[PDB]
Amino acid sequence: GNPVICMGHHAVANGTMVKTLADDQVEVVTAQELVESQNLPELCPSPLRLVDGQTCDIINGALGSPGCDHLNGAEWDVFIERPNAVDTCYPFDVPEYQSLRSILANNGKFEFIAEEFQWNTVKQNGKSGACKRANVNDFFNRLNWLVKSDGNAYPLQNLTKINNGDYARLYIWGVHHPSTDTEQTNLYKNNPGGVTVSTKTSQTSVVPNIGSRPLVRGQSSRVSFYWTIVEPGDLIVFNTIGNLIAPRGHYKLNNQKKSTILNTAIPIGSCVSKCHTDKGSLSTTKPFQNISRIAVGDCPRYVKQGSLKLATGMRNIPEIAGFIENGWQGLIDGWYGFRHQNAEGTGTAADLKSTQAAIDQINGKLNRLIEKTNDKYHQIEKEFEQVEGRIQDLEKYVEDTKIDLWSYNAELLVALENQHTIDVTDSEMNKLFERVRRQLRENAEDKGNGCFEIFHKCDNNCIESIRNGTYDHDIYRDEAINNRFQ
Amino acid sequence: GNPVICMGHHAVANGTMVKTLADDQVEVVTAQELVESQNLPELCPSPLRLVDGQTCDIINGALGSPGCDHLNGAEWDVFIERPNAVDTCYPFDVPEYQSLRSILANNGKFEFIAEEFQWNTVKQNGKSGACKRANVNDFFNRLNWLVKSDGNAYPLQNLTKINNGDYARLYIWGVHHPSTDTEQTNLYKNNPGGVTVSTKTSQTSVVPNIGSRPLVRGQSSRVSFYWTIVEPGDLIVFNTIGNLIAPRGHYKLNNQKKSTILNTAIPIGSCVSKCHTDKGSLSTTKPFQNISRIAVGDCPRYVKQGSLKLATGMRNIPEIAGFIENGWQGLIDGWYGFRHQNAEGTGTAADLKSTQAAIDQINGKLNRLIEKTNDKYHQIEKEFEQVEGRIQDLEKYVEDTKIDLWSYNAELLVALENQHTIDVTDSEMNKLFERVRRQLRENAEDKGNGCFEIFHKCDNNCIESIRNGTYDHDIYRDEAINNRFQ
Amino acid sequence: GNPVICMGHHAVANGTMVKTLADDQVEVVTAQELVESQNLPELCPSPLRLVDGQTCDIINGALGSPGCDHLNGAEWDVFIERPNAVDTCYPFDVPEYQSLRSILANNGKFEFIAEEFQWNTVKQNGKSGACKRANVNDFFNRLNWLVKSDGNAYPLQNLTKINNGDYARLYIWGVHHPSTDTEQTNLYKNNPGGVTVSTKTSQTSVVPNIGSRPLVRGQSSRVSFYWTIVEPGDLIVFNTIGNLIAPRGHYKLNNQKKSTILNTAIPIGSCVSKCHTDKGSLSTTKPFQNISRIAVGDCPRYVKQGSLKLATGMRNIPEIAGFIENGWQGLIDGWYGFRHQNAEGTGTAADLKSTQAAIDQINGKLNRLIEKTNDKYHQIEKEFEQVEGRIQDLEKYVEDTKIDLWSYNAELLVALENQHTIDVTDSEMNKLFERVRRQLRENAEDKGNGCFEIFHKCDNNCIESIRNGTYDHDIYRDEAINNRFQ
Ligand SMILES: *[C@@H]1O[C@H](CO)[C@@H](O)[C@H](O)[C@H]1NC(C)=O
Ligand SMILES: *[C@@H]1O[C@H](CO)[C@@H](O)[C@H](O)[C@H]1NC(C)=O
Ligand SMILES: *[C@@H]1O[C@H](CO)[C@@H](O)[C@H](O)[C@H]1NC(C)=O
Ligand SMILES: *[C@@H]1O[C@H](CO)[C@@H](O)[C@H](O)[C@H]1NC(C)=O
Ligand SMILES: *[C@@H]1O[C@H](CO)[C@@H](O)[C@H](O)[C@H]1NC(C)=O
Ligand SMILES: *[C@@H]1O[C@H](CO)[C@@H](O)[C@H](O)[C@H]1NC(C)=O
Repeated sequence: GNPVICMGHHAVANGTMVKTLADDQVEVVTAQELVESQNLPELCPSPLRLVDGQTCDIINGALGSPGCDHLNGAEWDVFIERPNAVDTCYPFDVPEYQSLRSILANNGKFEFIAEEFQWNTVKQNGKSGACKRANVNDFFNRLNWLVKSDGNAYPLQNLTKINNGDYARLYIWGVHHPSTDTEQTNLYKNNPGGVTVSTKTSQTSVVPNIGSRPLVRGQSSRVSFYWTIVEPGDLIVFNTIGNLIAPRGHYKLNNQKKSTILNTAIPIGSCVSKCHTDKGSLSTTKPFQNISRIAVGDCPRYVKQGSLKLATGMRNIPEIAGFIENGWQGLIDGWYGFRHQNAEGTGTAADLKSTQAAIDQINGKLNRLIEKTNDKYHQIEKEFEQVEGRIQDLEKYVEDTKIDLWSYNAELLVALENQHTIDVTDSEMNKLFERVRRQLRENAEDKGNGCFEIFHKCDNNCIESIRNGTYDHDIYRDEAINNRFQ
Repeated sequence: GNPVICMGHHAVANGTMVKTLADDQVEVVTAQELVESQNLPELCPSPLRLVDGQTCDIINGALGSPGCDHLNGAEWDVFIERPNAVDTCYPFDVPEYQSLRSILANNGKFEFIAEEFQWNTVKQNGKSGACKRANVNDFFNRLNWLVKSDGNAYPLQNLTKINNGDYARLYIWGVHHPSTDTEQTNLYKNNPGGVTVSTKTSQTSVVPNIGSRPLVRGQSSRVSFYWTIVEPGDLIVFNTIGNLIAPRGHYKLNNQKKSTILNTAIPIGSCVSKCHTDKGSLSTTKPFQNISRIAVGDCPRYVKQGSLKLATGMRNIPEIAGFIENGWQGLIDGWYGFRHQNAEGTGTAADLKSTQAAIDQINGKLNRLIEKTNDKYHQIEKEFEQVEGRIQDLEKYVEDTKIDLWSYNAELLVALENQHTIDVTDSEMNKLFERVRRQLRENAEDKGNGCFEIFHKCDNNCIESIRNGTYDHDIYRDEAINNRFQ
Repeated sequence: GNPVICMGHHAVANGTMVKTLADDQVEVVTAQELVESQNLPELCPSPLRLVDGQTCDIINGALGSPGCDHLNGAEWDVFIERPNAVDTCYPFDVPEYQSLRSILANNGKFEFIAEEFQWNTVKQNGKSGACKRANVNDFFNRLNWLVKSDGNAYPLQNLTKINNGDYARLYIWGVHHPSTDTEQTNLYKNNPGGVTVSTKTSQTSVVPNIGSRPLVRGQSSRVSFYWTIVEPGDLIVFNTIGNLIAPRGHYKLNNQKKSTILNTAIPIGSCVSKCHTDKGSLSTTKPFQNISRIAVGDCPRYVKQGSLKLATGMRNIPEIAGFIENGWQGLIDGWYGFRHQNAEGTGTAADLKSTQAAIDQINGKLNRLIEKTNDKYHQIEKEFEQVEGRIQDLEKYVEDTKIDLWSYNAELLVALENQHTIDVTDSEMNKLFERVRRQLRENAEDKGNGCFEIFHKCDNNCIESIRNGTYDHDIYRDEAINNRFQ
């Protein structure tokens, strides 16, 4: 009625507050941050293929403006478009600009196929002071500025290109908008001009608009650019009586389009990462991130929270007594264990089976919190210089809606996991106590503080018999029953 | 101190692995597949109304092209549009094609109301070899091709129709685009022609475009189709000085539009199902499916996972002794039960109350997990032939976002439910053991293996008294206390 | 061997049914409603700034139609647009109506900056009987109707305005569409007219459409309105040969645009609320609401459910006897407690620390069950007069998708929380019973009904001694041991 065996668990000086369904804050021994809030100050050039547009945005790249030559033949997973990109060529606009930019970016290559267009009588290769290369008048190198002949002729043009190849063709073409009637006739004889470009099942017809626009690189006139996709088995017809800015060929479209574009001033570095934001690449295994909604590649999901801590250990209670409202700061080789008091003295030993059982159920969630990949490339635009109305409203609402739902998911997930982690570790403690209870049977009594009073002589070999489960109560039953009740 | 009663639970040789918050794989006695991964090879024409466009897509159906007669008067919940649909009439285009298609599909019927249009002087009922009907030159039968009089006159047209009914009217009309100036005047005298169609609050004006398009069904010319909706209390005015393809009347719009369209080659069968995918109908009560994101009617939610298994039973531990050990493959008449060994021999019996408690908390899930039915009809397009740019990017991103969120919900739901199912069945096992402990009082001791050693003689009818809760402990107390401590 | 101490919990005659993972309906002692299903019959003008359009919708307010002067200088968080608003001025349309309406509403102010436009030779300030102001012919007061000179001339207009300020400018301008060729030349001499408005990087060109349209306020002619945003450092050029409806200046755009518009007939009251629906303001702290998907401000999230009940107490079991059989309606000053029977009689007192522990885990739940915000202003349109096709389909699908996901989140959240609530309160009952058992040691036996049979003389400050944890077991031990076993 003297030796005592106590059951307990580890503890630390002070651990980490986490969140459960019950408490807003519970202290636990260990925990892990689930939100990545650090980013690299650069973009990683591998394993994804990045192409730097440099001074050239992707639209000026497709057109072949001065300064964009480095993009001829380029192929990318991610086109890196620079906010300080500048226009170097004839002033132009693109109706549905954003859609052409999307298509070009998503296609993922600039593979241009020259074609001979046998324009009739008109002069070709018109060039401009608004589009110099090294101070020589020039023009977009994928386009061909047609003007009237020396004999003051611009006949109806009528050229067909048939696609019997195995890829869809992208043709980019334009309409010139002069500033005066005199400019219109000086360039194209006819007034008005006009352009119709058609396939079997679609058509674009454009009438030029004559008028003064703001001066840009000395020019008040403009080009408007259009595009036409021609599928295998289809064909394209160019018709004009003036003002056509003609293609010199077509771009090849990939059947599968899986690339995208990222607009950012962040330099390309030397690191390795498959996740890129507009702030730079992330190098992380965390499931969430609060760095930017703009994220391309294999990325954590964007959430609003700055921090979410996942418990990776039991409730922490610091400070002859077992578990019951003390933890053992001295237990450092296990999660649970035995502390005893007999004739030879005292000792503390870790229990492996319960310790492993807790770890398995808690490092059970550490394999599946980290497995779904979220590998995403072409998405939607998510920031905007100026308001546009209905479509931008929807783009913004869709993204806001998505972020709020994932933020909620993240919040709920961690609270649920932590509640489960606490319940599991509390349960494993109780299971250890109950295991010992069953071993002792009638040879001991519950002291109420997580300890058993053992009513018989129990030396260190006997204590160990309890700890390793070889203790036979029958050996000590007579001795114990007699000491208990008399 | 000799008879024994043991508390246990059933088990089987081959269990099923499921997922919880803890383990990737916990074996349980029974489980249920929550993802439908099988489909029917056909579409079921009951209980929803399916209309098969056959060779006629819905736009050609509305126009009245040859081969679309079967659609006259049709009404549908789902219009089945065929990928092998073919054009059978004059080559045409529709600005905002996708939106007219959506409106026609969503409306759910072709109820055409003919109207007398008193066109002045111009000839009516133009026909074409490009649109033959039973080997005779003809035209879209909802449209009226107006051309100049024999006297070479096409006067300014000016007709009004007032909507004094109680439904909104859909008028479909077109503009013919000639290939040459000669054609333009041959047909319409004037050059240019022109069309304006207006109501009180809206207007559409179209100028014909003249030029060479690719030859289709013998024609380089084209018709462009437009539409105008006329609400009750409004009215429509048609003016033209040439090139008008006039309506013969209007379609009735339903006030409530709740139908849709499914593009698929899958045959319509003879089966019964309210859930249709582009791969065929589903016949299922599962809450999720991985067959296709394109799903109309009363359908499981589309998810990325191929399988999600819901535990419908307790942990499975194969291989007298109690539950601490293992389960009892011999217990086939309940979930929990008693196994005993006395002077008369052994035996195994089920406990109904514990079994039924567990089942109530599990099949309960099984009813509120196939929850409410996700009845959806007109949604958005989810497959595309070729990239379009901004709007298509958003449609794809919206769907991808939705699918990832539901896939996440499905994953978490099954793990949460499975964790609860295991917790409940574990709990019910313990409550049975604790029930029996309180019956036995001081007349028995815990053997540690889920069994009680009963310290008095206990025959098959004393055992039954324990199993059905009539055992009075005071009857045996003295004999038991005696055998225990002396 | 006959005093008894019982452990129990409270109960009530009438409780509330809630839903868990396990049960379709568990009755609990207390619960709360999480779905707000009541609204105020008015809009609260505090603390958000509401501006009532009254008879003017926001487009007519921007144009400066008669009756809209009250909106000059207005600033709003939410513009309240009335469905019975009426047109008071020249019949007009706006090609991208919804996008101008969005930009105006989102910008959040009408701050017009007048500019002098030195139009050349043309007459200014055209007025109309269709736009009377105080019963004299007038016009939109932000616009300037230019017509030909008395010399019968309309020379090319070519005016430039430079944005050298620090805010973006919104210019609203129009194009007049006459009804006959005679009207065209009567008003503008030239036929056709024409308008081009451009900046450095954008342009809009419009050809007027001539033709008969339904008479609206005596007019068959129309105006189409367009807009042009001019960033600081940019400039705008107006160029026309007739039919231009000229701006009188520009609206100031905020850099940060965070306001919105709510279309509703609901009157503005005198209450206080930061949540507004089209049905009226809400005054609630619930997390969810089923009143309307249209909700602006700091609002509960819209869900499909009419009711979701969150358990705020333990299970209700209504009706010597401990917690096993049932709870105690008589216990009205705590959640858990002791009931005894002595020599000196019977008695009930509540246990503090058990009651508190349960409340901390449950009150804890709902101060951050309703937590964050849902602070949303400019969103998307969610109700539509008539079908439009592709964009409207996507808007509706996006909102439907959102609502289903939040409705699922709410359902799961309440089921999970309620399960945890019931588990916690069951747990604390058991912890209480085990606390006492650990005190009594060998001086009592578990009667099986949540009570202990104490095997010794125990007076009322022996009973009290147990309740405040002072009870020393070895004081009575051998008295007890003796009546237990002999
Ligand atoms: C030129 O146009 C005519 C129709 O007027 C067409 O038949 C012919 O194929 C066209 N030629 C080319 C080279 O496109
Ligand atoms: C992301 O979280 C960190 C804290 O982890 C915070 O300092 C930072 O401001 C956050 N980023 C935001 C709010 O954009
Ligand atoms: C024809 O036009 C005149 C004026 O242009 C108009 O008064 C009349 O209502 C029009 N008739 C119809 C049937 O629209
Ligand atoms: C759907 O799931 C099954 C497994 O149940 C899988 O075999 C099939 O390929 C899946 N369908 C897909 C991935 O399209
Ligand atoms: C008018 O047009 C001329 C050229 O046509 C241009 O140089 C001038 O800047 C324009 N003036 C204004 C005020 O826009
Ligand atoms: C909202 O819920 C209440 C019940 O709480 C119900 O009576 C009301 O009809 C609901 N509103 C709807 C369905 O629009």
